[PDB]
Amino acid sequence: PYHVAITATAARDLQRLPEKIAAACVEFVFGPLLNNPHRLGKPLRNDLEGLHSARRGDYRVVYAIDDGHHRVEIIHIARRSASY
Amino acid sequence: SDDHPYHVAITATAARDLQRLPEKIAAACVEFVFGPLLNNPHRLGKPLRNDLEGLHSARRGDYRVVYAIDDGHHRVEIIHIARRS
Amino acid sequence: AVVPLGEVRNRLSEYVAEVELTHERITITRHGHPAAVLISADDLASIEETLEVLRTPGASEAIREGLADVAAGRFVSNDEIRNRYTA
Amino acid sequence: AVVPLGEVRNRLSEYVAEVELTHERITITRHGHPAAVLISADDLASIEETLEVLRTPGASEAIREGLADVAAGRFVSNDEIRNRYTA
Ligand SMILES: [Cl-]
Repeated sequence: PYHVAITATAARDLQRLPEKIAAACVEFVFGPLLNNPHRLGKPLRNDLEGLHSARRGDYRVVYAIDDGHHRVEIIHIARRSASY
Repeated sequence: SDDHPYHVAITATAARDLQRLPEKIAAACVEFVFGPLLNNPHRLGKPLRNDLEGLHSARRGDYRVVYAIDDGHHRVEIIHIARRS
Repeated sequence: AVVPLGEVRNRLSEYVAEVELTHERITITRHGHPAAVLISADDLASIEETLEVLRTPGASEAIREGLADVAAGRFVSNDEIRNRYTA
Repeated sequence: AVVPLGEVRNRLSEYVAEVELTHERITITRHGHPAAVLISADDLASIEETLEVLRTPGASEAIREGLADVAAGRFVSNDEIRNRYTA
């Protein structure tokens, strides 16, 4: 399975989040996402081409897949429900 | 516009937008909004989705007009005018 | 609706007309799986136009502001706007 | 690609496969008039999820800051992240 690299941005995202969502998010990131990253998420479009987004619970995980080094870079973690 | 003719209603927000644009771009938008747009608000724009359902957007030149077609008030409500890029 | 390929195949003309006039999407299935979708051209272009709006730097925050103007009836004078621009 | 409805009907499986393999969109034209679009399910799902991201407040700038982190190799320890939110 894939190596995981967690950006400082994403770590701060976890810190900002309600503790329960964060713990659920982390579990997700270290388990299922790391085995099937091309499947669990969906490629992003327009300015976000090259990135994937996965969604579950009340969290959303944006990442890049570095095949050439077998690695998942966690870019941003977001609260699903949030909206203007 | 006939029988229950619609009229434009420009929010403070969109006037501030118009003021923030180069005078040239602002002029054409105003021409577009009161003529073409007021006459075919359903055809000259596309309805928006997700958080923006209820709204439309029409594209022209360097600008995008985000508006609501308020049939109960017979109004084309201009909500935001933004620059295209 | 969710319709297998060959059935879509047999009534393609009919499904296209229905998609056209209701904007219902038809998930065409192959091997019990979602492969392609018949969608209205208007439906797709409105998704895409929403994307263009949402990626505009200030757009979501201003739209929230203009909707609050609507709720307040905080509209400006049309004759003033027209005079100020359009020469 | 723009294709009349009868040709789509003939090789729809080939068109669905093509749409599935690349992410090309077939604009279907009935009687010389655009009607519907054949799009890949994953393609449609891809633009609807991008909508979800762009709608999330602050997501766009947070993503740029995270890309910048990758560019600098500014990553945190996985062992610490597990610690702080597991048992
Ligand atoms: Cl007021």
